Amino acid sequence: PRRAPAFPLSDIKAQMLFANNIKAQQASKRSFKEGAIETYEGLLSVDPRFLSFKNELSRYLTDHFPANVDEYGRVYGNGVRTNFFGMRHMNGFPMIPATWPLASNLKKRADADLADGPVSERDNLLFRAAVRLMFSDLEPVPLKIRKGSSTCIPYFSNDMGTKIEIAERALEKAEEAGNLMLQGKFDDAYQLHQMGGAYYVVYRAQSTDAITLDPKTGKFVSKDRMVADFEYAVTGGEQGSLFAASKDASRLKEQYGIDVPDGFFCERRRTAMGGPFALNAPIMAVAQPVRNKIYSKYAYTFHHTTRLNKEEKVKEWSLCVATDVSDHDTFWPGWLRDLICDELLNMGYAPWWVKLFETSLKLPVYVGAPAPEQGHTLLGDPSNPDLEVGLSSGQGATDLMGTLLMSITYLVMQLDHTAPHLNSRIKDMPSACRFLDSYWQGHEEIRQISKSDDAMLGWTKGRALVGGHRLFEMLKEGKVNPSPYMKISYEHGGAFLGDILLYDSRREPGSAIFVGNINSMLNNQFSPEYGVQSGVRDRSKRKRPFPGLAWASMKDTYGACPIYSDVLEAIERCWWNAFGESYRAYREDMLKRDTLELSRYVASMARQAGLAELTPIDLEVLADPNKLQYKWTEADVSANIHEVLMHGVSVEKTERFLRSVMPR
Ligand SMILES: [Mg+2]
Repeated sequence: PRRAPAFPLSDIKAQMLFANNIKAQQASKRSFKEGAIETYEGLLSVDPRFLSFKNELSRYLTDHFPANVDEYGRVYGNGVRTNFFGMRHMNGFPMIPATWPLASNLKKRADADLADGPVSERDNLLFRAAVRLMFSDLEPVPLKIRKGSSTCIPYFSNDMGTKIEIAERALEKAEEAGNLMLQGKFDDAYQLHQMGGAYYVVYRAQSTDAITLDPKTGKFVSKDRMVADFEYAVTGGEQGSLFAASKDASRLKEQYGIDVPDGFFCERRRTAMGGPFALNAPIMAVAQPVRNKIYSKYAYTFHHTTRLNKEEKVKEWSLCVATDVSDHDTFWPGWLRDLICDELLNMGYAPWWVKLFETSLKLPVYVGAPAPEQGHTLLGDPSNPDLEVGLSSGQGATDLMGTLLMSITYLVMQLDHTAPHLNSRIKDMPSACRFLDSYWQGHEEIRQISKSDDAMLGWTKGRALVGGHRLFEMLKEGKVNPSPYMKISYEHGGAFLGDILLYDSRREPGSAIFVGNINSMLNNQFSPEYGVQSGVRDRSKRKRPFPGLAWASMKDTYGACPIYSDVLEAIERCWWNAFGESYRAYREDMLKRDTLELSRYVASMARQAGLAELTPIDLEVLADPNKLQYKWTEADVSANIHEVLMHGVSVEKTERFLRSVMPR
């Protein structure tokens, strides 16, 4: 069914992937790298005290606060979803090997019984109606760029100035580029404007993963994580093998002389890709407006901020079902990519822009180092984008693509299993648009609050309600997959976008509340993904600019968790036995310190002023900028804080740009 070409770094096709500069050349040869993460200025994640602290706290919390999750996966009581062993990993040390990314997922979908394309005309109308509601009345906006950020594949530059340049030149030439593509001149478009090429794979860590304490042996066991080797990846699973990567860790001892206490492991690594900025810029100029519209006009189902921005919605429902989807990104269907491009064309949209968009979701992938001595290889031929890897993490609109699939998948799941009486409202595009529009505004008996693969499906009073309870029981039996498009089930310990839905004895949304997941605070504070980077001066270009500020917002964020205080105590205690020190004291100092420094950045903060006029979200963000990529967005944060992390291209230039792509 097609092996997918593969080229080594020495091949010319791989070489054209990196400009003739130092960073690019080094990015193409970066070999496997491993090392203890600097959890806080001065403390290494593998510091024997810290590990010790981790052992005591992970066992104490597990033992004093076992999880309260009923069989329908609702959490109640203490608000704990599972044990606390997740923190038992030697952070900056990965499982081995990381997976190779699958070149084609068509077979993965088939063997999992997911469909080829819409299974019925209704579904086809819906997916399509979504594209119309989402791409119709866009308003230009400044193109925003993250300060840390790399241009990726062609130049691997991080200088804002150069980024602004590339972006602007990209909005000017985006059109000759897409036309060259429309005639199949991918190489030209890439050589002349750096649009095309490949995504650059980088393996990111998942600091915490899931460890189990076997009672039969009293020894811990990690959740096996399957990964594909080269053969497996280039043949879509037809050949090669799929296996469990080793999270062992014991090797850290012979290799680095590092002490690995019992029951600690290498953290899992998930593939992540950076696309070529020249191609993403044309795409982000469309995606930011689209986000804007769906967070405004359809704010009901798509825009979420505070734990209470959520309860307001879930509280009205008579039955809330919290879903979970398996492997969202690698199962995401190319046929949806094609359906979407098709609709956009039908609605107007410059065909050169659509060509650009389709191509960004089919680009080759270049892998750096999934493991020691392994592959610096290009999967896919840039001359003819062919990959069907299913949704790249660095494509300009990953969140949009995922939200659009799914949002509709849940709808279909609701219409299919509970509201057949709604089917007659979807007869043609107009009625579909009219229905979907009504549905996302929360005006129907079936509702939804969702973001990519995280959702909360809802039912008010009505005919749909009795079905719904069936859907739910269907999910609890886990025997039949409820959708034709993605493998869906219920989340064991339902939560939406960080927050857990805490149910009382009643077991009904109406009397349930949304609290913060205490487990998260733990992950955040004792297993960050990245170290604090004292190495970099400009704290804005640091993965974790002001780790200290989190303390100023903990309360607001995790306060309602039933065990909040008990946890802070366990920490103070366990921390004391490992450092003869006071965490808190430790944290307050860090708070003062970053608070003070923060002021050198917010050019509007009276030098030694305080955190006075800042959002709890502002704090969490300045302490951890990812989140601006998966929880919140530009408008959720104050503007004074925004400039500290972002910079942009003139609204003027995007507007000129949008005019030429927009239908009207
Ligand atoms: Mg969830």
